[PDB]
Amino acid sequence: LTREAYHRLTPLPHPGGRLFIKPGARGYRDPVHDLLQKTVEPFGERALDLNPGVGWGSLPLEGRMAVERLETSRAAFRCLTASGLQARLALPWEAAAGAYDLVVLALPAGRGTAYVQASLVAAARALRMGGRLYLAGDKNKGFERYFKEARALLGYGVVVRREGPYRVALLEKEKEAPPLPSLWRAFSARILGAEYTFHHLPGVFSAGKVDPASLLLLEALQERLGPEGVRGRQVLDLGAGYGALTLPLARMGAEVVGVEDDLASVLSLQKGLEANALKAQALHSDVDEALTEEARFDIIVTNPPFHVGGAVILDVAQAFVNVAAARLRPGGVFFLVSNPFLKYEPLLEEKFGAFQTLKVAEYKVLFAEKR
Ligand SMILES: C[S@@+](CC[C@H](N)C(=O)[O-])C[C@H]1O[C@@H](n2cnc3c(N)ncnc32)[C@H](O)[C@@H]1O
Repeated sequence: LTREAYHRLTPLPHPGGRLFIKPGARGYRDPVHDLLQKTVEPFGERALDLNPGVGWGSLPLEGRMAVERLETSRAAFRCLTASGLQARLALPWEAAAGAYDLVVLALPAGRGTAYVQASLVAAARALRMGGRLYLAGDKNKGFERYFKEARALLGYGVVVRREGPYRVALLEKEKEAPPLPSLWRAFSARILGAEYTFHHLPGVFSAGKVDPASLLLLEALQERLGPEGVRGRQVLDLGAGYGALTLPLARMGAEVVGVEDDLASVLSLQKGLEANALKAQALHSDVDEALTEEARFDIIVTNPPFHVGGAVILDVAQAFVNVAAARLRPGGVFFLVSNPFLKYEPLLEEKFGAFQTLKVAEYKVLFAEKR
């Protein structure tokens, strides 16, 4: 896709209306959300959707109930807003307690057990006594385990729709919700001779340890540019996460801007910067959406997202490369790290004209220079 195509919001028809989608936004052609859309019915007056994506799953409630939506993805919030659907940039556990009659939760299984648990408890806390939860998921991705936990938190629960491995259950709050679990985790790492303490919320990439690919990128970067090669330079970190690249580059004296689509990750980066007495801009952004049109950089770095066991480069990851080429000044440089067999080489050749391979073992570090 072109940059404009990546960032474009496209409305698709459904009976009575339209819904905006875009590349990089969850909840489109997603069987879990599709099953919710076929199943959810109004109950009471106030509903809360804790993982809406583009908003298809809970859409049947719109215009029949008051619906609030809490969403961590900037890309998804762009879509919801374009669709005229009320939505807030918010973590699931930021939901008001005891304020809702109905909650809708497509299980965020891809973000892991702790994130799902925090979402389940947030759902339980959000409901008034006697309120109900629509819980949807995939038996291949923890549905039975998470449904069992929801039943323990809430009370009576029953499957109300099934299609292949996909499930929607309906549950009733019959008991008091517990307190939120502890959400913050910290760990310390020595990177290129300096000590860092990273801080993060549930669901982030590489919780609890610095990703070996990210370390490899930093090693290749310091080898290529020197320990002083980053000082005073403007750096863009595409997909900054909790700051595995951002913090060291800041410490090395770069002027760093991190862009990150996931709110939980943005807050994680902010806490790490503070705890380590480092300054950088930690932006909640769908790729470079938060940047001015004119912003350019001397160095761009990325450990892009990837589909686990996938063989195909993700739309977001392809956009990272396109944006990198467009956002570099003449003579600026790009570092990208990936799994060894992802086909980034032709993409770099197309957007930059040439590329180099700085490292290749467990991961490959690719390099390109803006002409
Ligand atoms: C492989 S992780 C790397 C995180 C961090 N830079 C590191 O090296 O540990 C890729 C990051 O890209 C982020 N991401 C996914 N889609 C994005 C998008 N549309 N815009 C910006 N960041 C995105 C993810 O949430 C994740 O934090």
